[PDB]
Amino acid sequence: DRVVYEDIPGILDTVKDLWGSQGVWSVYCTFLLSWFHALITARTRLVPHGFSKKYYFNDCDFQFASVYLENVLATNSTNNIPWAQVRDHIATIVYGGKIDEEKDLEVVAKLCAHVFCGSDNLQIVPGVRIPQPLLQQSEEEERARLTAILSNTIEPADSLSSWLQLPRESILDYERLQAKEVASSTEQLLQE
Amino acid sequence: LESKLTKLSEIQVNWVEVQFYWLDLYGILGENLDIQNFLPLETSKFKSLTSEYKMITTRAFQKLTIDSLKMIKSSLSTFLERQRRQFPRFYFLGNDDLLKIIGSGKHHDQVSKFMKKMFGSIESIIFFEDSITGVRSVEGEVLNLNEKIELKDSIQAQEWLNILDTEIKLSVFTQFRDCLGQLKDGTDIEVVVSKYIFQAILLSAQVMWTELVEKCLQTNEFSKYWKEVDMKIKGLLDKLNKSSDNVKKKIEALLVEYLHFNNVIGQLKNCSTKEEARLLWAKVQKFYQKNDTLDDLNSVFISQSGYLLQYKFEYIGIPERLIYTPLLLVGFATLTDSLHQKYGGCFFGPAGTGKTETVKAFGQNLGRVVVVFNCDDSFDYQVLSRLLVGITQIGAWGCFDEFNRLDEKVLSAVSANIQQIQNGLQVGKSHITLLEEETPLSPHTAVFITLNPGYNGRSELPENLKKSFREFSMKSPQSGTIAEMILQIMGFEDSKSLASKIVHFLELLSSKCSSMNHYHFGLRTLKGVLRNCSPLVSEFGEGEKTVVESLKRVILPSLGDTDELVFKDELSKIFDSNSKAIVQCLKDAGQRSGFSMSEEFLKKCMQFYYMQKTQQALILVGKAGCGKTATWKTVIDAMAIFDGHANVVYVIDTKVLTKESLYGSMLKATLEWRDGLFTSILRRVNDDITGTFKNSRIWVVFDSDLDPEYVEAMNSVLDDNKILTLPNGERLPIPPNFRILFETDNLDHTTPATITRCGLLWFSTDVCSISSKIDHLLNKSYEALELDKLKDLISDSFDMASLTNIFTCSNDLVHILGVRTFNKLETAVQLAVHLISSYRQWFQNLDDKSLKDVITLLIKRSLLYALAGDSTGESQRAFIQTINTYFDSQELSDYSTIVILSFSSFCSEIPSVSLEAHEVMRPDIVIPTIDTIKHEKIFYDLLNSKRGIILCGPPGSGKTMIMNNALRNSSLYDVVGINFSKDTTTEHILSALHRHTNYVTTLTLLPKSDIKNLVLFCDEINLPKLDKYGSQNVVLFLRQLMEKQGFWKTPENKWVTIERIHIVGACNPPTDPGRIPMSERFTRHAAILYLGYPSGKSLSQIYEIYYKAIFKLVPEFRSYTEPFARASVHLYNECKARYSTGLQSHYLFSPREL
Amino acid sequence: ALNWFKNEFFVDEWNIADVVANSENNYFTMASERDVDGTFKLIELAKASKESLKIIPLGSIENLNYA
Ligand SMILES: Nc1ncnc2c1ncn2[C@@H]1O[C@H](COP(=O)(O)OP(=O)(O)OP(=O)(O)O)[C@@H](O)[C@H]1O
Ligand SMILES: Nc1ncnc2c1ncn2[C@@H]1O[C@H](COP(=O)(O)OP(=O)(O)O)[C@@H](O)[C@H]1O
Ligand SMILES: Nc1ncnc2c1ncn2[C@@H]1O[C@H](COP(=O)(O)OP(=O)(O)O)[C@@H](O)[C@H]1O
Ligand SMILES: [Mg+2]
Repeated sequence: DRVVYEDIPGILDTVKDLWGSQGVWSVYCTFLLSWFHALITARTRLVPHGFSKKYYFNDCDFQFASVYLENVLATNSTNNIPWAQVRDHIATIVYGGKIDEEKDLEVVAKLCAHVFCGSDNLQIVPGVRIPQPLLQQSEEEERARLTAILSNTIEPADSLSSWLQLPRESILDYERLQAKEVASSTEQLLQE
Repeated sequence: LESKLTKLSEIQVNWVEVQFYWLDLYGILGENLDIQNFLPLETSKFKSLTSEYKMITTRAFQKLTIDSLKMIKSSLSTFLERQRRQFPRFYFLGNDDLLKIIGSGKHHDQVSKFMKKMFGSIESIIFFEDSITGVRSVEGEVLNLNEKIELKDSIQAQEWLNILDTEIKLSVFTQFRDCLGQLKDGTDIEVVVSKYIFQAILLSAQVMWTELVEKCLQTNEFSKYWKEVDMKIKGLLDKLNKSSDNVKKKIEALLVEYLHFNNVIGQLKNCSTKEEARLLWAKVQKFYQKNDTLDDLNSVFISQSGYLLQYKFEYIGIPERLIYTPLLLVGFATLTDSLHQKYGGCFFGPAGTGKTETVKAFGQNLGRVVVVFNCDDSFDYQVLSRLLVGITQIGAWGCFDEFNRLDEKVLSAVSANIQQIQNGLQVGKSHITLLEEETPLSPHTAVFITLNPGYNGRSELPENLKKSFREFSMKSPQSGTIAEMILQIMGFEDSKSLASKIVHFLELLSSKCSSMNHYHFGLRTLKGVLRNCSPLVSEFGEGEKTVVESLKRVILPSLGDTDELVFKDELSKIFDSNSKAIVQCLKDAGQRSGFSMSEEFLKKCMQFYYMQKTQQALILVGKAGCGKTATWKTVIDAMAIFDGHANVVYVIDTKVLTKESLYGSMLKATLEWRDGLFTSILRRVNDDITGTFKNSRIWVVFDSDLDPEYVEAMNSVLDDNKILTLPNGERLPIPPNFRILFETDNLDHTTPATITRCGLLWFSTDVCSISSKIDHLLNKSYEALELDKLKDLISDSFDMASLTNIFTCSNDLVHILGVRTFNKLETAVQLAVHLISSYRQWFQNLDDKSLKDVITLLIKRSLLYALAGDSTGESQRAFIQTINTYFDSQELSDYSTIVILSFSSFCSEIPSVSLEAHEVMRPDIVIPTIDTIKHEKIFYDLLNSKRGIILCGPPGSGKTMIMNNALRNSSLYDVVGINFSKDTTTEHILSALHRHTNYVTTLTLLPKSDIKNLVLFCDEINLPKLDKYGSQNVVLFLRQLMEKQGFWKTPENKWVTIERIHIVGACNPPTDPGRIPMSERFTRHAAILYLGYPSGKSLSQIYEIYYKAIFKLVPEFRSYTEPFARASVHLYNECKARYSTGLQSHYLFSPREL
Repeated sequence: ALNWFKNEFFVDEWNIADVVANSENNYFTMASERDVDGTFKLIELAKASKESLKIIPLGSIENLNYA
């Protein structure tokens, strides 16, 4: 029996898979990291515009970033979480290690700055908003709250441009080329 | 007497080897008690061998033994493996070294020789009255142990080695604790430098720095501590000038560390808020210390970005500390990130960026020596797994440099082993199972790889292996910081502006030069510039003249023609601005060697000498026959004259020998290492039994093309590692007097990983003039032999005014197998000198005018057959006309000759041929025509001149015919016939000579006969095929035979000498299908003769002679011989014209058909 | 528009766990592009199925005999 393994194309599908594969701040940071991993892996598919090359981010990078997040939350018991330290380490050491260019380091740093800003109200995508944890919730309650936030999200048809914060010209070019290739292949497949 | 001396020397060498082997056997089994009971059959075999050796020794005092000992070495493999298991650091030693160290039951001085192999930073052990006082580092630092180790007579190597290993760690910790306590007392570090070892001072200073910086970070003040660190740096800089060499190295390394401290404090001071300062302090490496641990060696831990690592307290010595750049700190951070989860650290990027050095510096900061391996194609799964089980038992940090060089199958296969090591470290497994044997796993071990992707001939790591390594990009280093800090440490008053000028100059030189592939101006050339500027301060001073001279001496020789002008213009724009003894020695060496010291040759010799003065590996690149070998030989001769140190040279051709013959090859049937050639030379130099190589310079010249597959196995040899890492685990150091030369003609296929490691000398034009080359060749030919009167005649006749125009006219001719006229002079000079020496017998009975005319005729003939010997008949006629017009002198025509001294022609030299009927089928029959006798005579004249002959022409032209016809009428030469194919090796040539030659040790490959020489006739020399890098094994082997007169024997790595064997080659035009162009470095040594097709009239005459011979059988039809032959010749011509190769590939016609 | 056909007609999709569970074959083949490896999915599936994987990379005679 033959199975071809490849990364999930959708962004929300990737977030759902990374969330379902798993104090309350650890749950919050894991949710943010799953969102960041999904966004960066979706951005990697746009070769000339999303990055300057073809980079591959896998589960090892997510594991290392999650271990670093748990280590930061464990060693800082004062609840003054160093979001700048997390941003710099994730964009430079964990996810930015393989990044050979400079503009791609800049865009990884910008993605980390948008996701790991550590604000009370975080608009990670134009539709969904992730409120920060309170001081009396439980781990199971936090997991239920975050999966309820994730479930209500509806992915728009322009998620490759609206969610990744990119101009629509290159997105339209890439989608048009892919649609043309698939439609031509199935047209010459259907004629005989 | 010479043969007797050689036999005595060989017997002495064999006896020394047998005595060493028996001493090792007596040490391991013949003397120690309670060691004979492990293997009783091997015990009895060793007893029998010892009895035989004792009987032989008694017979000598009043071969087969070595064979029996070598047979029982395979029985000792399990014993040696168990001995390596007992002390895990024995995995870095060879089997012979293991025998030497086990057999030293009471000597206890052979272990101090292998300290450097086992430990990496300890060169000897200080003994005192059968006890150990301390160890001595490679740099010369002395570490005194806490307590003297008491040694007995029954004690063996492993237990006292283990307690010495623990005592080294305890002594390092004790010195660190004392230094840290004394620094806590409040004293300055300048008095503490002269007391303890460098590692203790470094660790104590780091702990104090991080404690004080955290104290200053509790508040928001940094100016006072920054000023204090600045005064400390100034104090160390003042103390640098008034200290010994060891204290100089110690103060320099402390200066590196204190400059890093000052940089970090200054960066923390400029932070606007507290959060930026906290993030910056979390990013940099911090050296804390536990205050509650009852274990001493685990009391110091290292923190960076939250993760914690343990200091090992292993002896480091005084290494060349690296300048702390931001890229270095980010690399340390990602290495700590990878090692927190027991993963493998990984660095990728272009060559010369600081990857292996970064891994080594991380190990040094973590207090352990990183054992670096240079991966290669020969590293199979078993060899790599053996290295892994070597480094897991030790606990050492193994760095696998050039991890791309491994085969893809090996990379896939060792993935399970690497994952097993990582999982065992993560889960705390005591024993891991590798290679079907359960081995202990030390918790201190780690694996690092530094691959260099994007180059030709390198594999790609599979993703199931890449997921076990945390890779980091090292594309762009910070050369400005490195240059500024190094210049500041060396004592230059202006460091910032000077370093900025150096980096700007290197950038502008990289941007404003021609796009040649060997122009790399990265970090390695900056390091070379600084390492050259360091000695120059004695005669130039710490300023700008020193760096200008260093830049010239490092960069100028590797530049082209216009790039030198660009270099001069840029050096004038940016920077503002005796050697009599060496030049006199060079001129004396050239006079004794016969060369002419022009401006170009002297400039190249000066460049070579000045670049080798600080660089250990060199590359000499230029056109074929431009003067590379002459350059380095003359410089080495001048070196021996000027310094008094004797020079030994080993000229090795890289591509002639396979890699298994060059470096070595483990025998899979018995897991025994077999030394190659370069490895054997290096081991002989390192061992130094006779004391000869103690004060001599050793040169190893690789006189072949730079194959990446062959040279990148010496990557660790070329760079600062200076270690030859063998597959079996042996780490052969490179002595400072051991230098490597690379002689090549092009750098098309070599990688930047090789060009950057070696100083490069570029030969833009030939180093000799045309007339100077002619004069040197004449002098060599005279020395190879009245004599004073004849010498003036040939030299005066070689008038350069006509000769230069003759060469210019010869440049316009069409030459098959294109060779420059600068390279064809050897044939002309040697042929003319041979002809003069041959006709010297009848030169005493003729006048001066006759002598001048005969000499002029012979020189004109030699010039014709050298310059235009590889051209068609019409071209040869045009050239003989123009050499007649460009020289009163005797006229040479197309058939002019000298008979026994009178001038005649070939028309009177034709002998009458009346073939019998039955003599047609004899293959040795040749019908003499004008062209046949002319080619035969010139071939015999060239072959008597001790020169190689390459016969070129279409198939069926008569090259083999002229060969056999010239060599049949002589009793001085035998002919051997070798037909080369698409797949021909050196072994076929050696097999064709096994029944025709003798190996005599006077080694020498003399011919089997005693009076007749041997002629190696190689047919179809174009046919042997190129490899994937464009080189022919057989062609370079024949070039080695022609030029160096010998070859290296593969199995016993010994040099033979070819004495009475000549080489004649036969080849087709390169434009023919299936033929490839040979290298000009081979064709330079062989005289070329073009043998064309016979004319139609000549073919008709030859075959009407054949038809008359046939029709002698049928006498009534003797009047039809001419029509039959003309019909056959017309038929052959029409078949050749009509059916061409364009129709079918096998439509080849020749006179062989007729 | 491309995914509209999948979202309209076919109301089921199969992941690796569904293929492994809903197949009678005891032999499976996994393919992927270069620099993408999916052995972690198989390890996770084996952990979820309470079985044990024996990871044997191929390429050497020792690994072939072990396999
Ligand atoms: N200064 C000189 N004076 C006289 N002869 C010289 C001088 N320099 C070089 N030659 C001659 O140049 C010839 C070719 O030079 P050389 O032997 O150094 O070649 P090479 O660089 O080793 O080339 P190849 O790649 O063919 O081996 C030699 O026969 C040597 O005699
Ligand atoms: N602070 C530093 N960081 C990196 N490299 C340095 C530093 N200081 C000097 N160097 C020089 O840079 C060179 C780097 O070589 P390296 O990159 O280790 O070779 P490879 O590419 O084979 O690993 C070394 O020769 C070293 O002398
Ligand atoms: N006197 C002669 N002059 C010129 N060619 C001859 C003479 N006698 C024979 N030949 C022809 O020359 C051919 C020799 O070719 P050969 O040397 O074997 O080819 P190759 O040069 O490829 O080895 C013979 O087949 C013969 O027909
Ligand atoms: Mg390296």
